[PDB]
Amino acid sequence: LHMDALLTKFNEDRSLQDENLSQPRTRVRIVDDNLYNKSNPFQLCYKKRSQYYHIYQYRLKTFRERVLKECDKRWDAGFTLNGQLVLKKDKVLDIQGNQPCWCVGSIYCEMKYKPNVLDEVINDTYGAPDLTKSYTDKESDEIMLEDESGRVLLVGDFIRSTPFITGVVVGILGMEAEAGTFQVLDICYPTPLPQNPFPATRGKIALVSGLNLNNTSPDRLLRLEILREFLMGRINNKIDDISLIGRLLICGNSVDFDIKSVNKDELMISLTEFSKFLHNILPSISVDIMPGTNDPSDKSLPQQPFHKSLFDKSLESYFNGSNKEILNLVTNPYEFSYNGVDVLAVSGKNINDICKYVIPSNDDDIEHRLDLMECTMKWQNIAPTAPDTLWCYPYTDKDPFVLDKWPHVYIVANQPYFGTRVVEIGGKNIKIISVPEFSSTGMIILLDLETLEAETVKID
Amino acid sequence: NRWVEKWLRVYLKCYINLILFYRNVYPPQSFDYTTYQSFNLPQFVPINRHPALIDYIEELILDVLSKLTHVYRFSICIINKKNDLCIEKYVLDFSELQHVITETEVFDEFRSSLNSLIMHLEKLPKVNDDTITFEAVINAIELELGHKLDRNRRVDSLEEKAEIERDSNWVKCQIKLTSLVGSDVGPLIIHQFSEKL
Amino acid sequence: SVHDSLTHLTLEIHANTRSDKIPDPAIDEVSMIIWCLEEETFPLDLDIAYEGIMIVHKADSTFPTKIQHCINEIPVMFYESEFEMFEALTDLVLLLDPDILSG
Repeated sequence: LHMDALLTKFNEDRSLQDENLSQPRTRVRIVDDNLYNKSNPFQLCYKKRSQYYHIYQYRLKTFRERVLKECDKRWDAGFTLNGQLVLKKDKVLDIQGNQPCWCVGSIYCEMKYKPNVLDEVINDTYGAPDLTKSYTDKESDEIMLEDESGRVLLVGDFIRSTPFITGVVVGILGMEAEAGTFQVLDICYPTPLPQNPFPATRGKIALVSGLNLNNTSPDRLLRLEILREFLMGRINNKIDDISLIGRLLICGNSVDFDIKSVNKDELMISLTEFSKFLHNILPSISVDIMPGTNDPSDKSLPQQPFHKSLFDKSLESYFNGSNKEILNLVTNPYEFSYNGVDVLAVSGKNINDICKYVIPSNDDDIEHRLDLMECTMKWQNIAPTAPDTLWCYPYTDKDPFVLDKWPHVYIVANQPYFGTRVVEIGGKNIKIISVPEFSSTGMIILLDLETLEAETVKID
Repeated sequence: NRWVEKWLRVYLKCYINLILFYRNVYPPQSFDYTTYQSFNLPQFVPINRHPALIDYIEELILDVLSKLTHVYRFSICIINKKNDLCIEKYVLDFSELQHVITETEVFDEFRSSLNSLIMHLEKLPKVNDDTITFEAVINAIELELGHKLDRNRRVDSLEEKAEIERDSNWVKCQIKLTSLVGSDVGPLIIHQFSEKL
Repeated sequence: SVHDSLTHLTLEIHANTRSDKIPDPAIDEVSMIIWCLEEETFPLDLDIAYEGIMIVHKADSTFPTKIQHCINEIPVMFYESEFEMFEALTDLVLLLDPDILSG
């Protein structure tokens, strides 16, 4: 059929009912209890501002203690192997014999850098040497375990089908076969963290990221207007289903520019273009603003909120400090307690920086990102790569990036594709969700709060 | 002259850019839809990204704005190179110019005028490359150029040099009219015209 | 097929100082001895690996194995004092018999 036939079949059959416009349907109330309770974890003092080693030491000690507790809970005395008896070793140099043993120690790999980022950084240093020589001069692909007393080549098959990044603490237990190379039979992970109980009318949450509103791409504004109209219940017209979206969560990358050559005018134009959209969406559905890697904020991971400025003057009624449930500007990482459901969201700089390296082991697809997210959740360390992601003076004696309580849903954004994965670790349940960019394939993620079911909404 | 200078400048810039783009006088790949060209533009217009054309149009608009005190008409001609004959003529009227606020309203009026211009240009047939070029013609009230060099014009700064190079860059000279909508705002009383064949 | 050149040898020395005092041979002692041999000119193709590292160690039971595993390419020999290291260097120089010493 033609477009005229569909139009005559749809518009002529319009019901034109339920649009009273005087008694509208109220949106489902969804409150983030972490708004005013206490202990903003990623809120640092910019005025306060190497400490990386101090952080490394504390992280290594916490991880070692956790791994030791996990070994005591798993490899306790009397855990005999098939033929031989199992033993424990304190130093890495102590395991030498035809007997299995369990030990704790960090992992050390190659973790070479990508060539693209190499030239990308080289082109802006004013006379740097050929970094390609730094990798090609050496003769590579081997995993070793360092325990402050030596290194042993961890050869085996169970290590091949597992991802690893240098700096992780592992309590693997094996036995040497013919040289100073320890085999592997099982792999241990630190103790499971305590998780809040899942609560037993219910609403949904809209997550969108990768907007990248620039002065050159006009299709982004059209998609933004279409999304604003669809969330307002004007497109779908199913108020019974649209009113279940309590709030919208912008994860990051709302403005995209190259900080090398920008002026105040372009940023102001982009912020005022965003301000409109904001003024049209605010009085209908709440919004959660989060910064990103290309946003006008700090380039490190724990980014403070943008500012009270950088928005239209008509938004002063929302920045009065009293209407916070309608619009909430939060840091880059945050653990939102949406009606008792603890969900952690990150801008995605950690995974993007981990993928920025080329590891010559472990054998850019959706499964790879999901496995990396699962490993990040298991390792209880949000930032595995310290110097590329983290900044100086993150915290004193208590790192925030080390996980202390497992959440219900791990939300990551700024990814090329979309996907979900439900992982079970120590009887717990974690649902990892990969949010894609809104510029290219601007899909909208709808996350439910009753059954943790994520749905997608495409916009062309 | 306090704020109408920048508004008229960006209006003439968008005018020239749209004329050059929609008439295929330059390759469209050299044009990009933008909104900032050192001045906030009221619409996503296709602006060229070539250095020579950039300061060319800049100096042209600067001379036009300086001579506005006596100019009442600004025309952009489109002529062929195989024969020096006028093919298209786009006229911009400046009747008294309302010479000696609400910038958003001025931007809306400029957007409406540019939309009318684009709608008029979209109905014209396709124009080919290979020396289908353009010119520039102006109409003043009472002025005479090309005679400021009778005293060797001993220069002392950049303003005098610019004035001399502007007064010396002009040379004297000697169908279906289609009207368009102009700017009916208070300070900027501008009218639009067009010619064909 | 025949030798028509001169043998070449080099050596480097590292000494522990006290707060960057430009270590002097009167109070600062040597800790490492690194030498390399040019395999291009060398004849007779002996079993010397053309390289070697000598480190002093008073002997705690992990430093030698740690250095050996960190190197994994060149064989490293350890001694108990500096006089033994000098004697070993002299014996190596006499065994290879280089015609040119560099540095």
